[PDB]
Amino acid sequence: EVQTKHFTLKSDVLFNFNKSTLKPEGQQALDQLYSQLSNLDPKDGSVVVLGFTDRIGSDAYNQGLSEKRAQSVVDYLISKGIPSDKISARGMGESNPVTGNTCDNVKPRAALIDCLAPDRRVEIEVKGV
Repeated sequence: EVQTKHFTLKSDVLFNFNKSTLKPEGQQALDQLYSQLSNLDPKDGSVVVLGFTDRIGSDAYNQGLSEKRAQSVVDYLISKGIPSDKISARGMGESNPVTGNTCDNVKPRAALIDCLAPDRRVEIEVKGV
């Protein structure tokens, strides 16, 4: 609109394996960004929280975790003062990976997790501000 902003957070800092409760350090990271994350036109400002994992979803073994995580972030952000009707969560899963083809030839489980780190992420889009 007048200004759209973008934020990216590491899932490995925000969440324990297979879980969607925000870790302390992840709470902190959301605090550190809430100032700028919440300056939106109270009329037509909007916030979208997008959960991602990597192409083997190493992040989790149960399903729905990327939606859950996105919603956990939403919930926290609402408990900081973003109104509900202004913010929504989406679970993108393996979609739109950042790493591209970079890790296709990485076979060992550990190294492949290291390599796919960039894909294990929560993105936040802010329209308005």
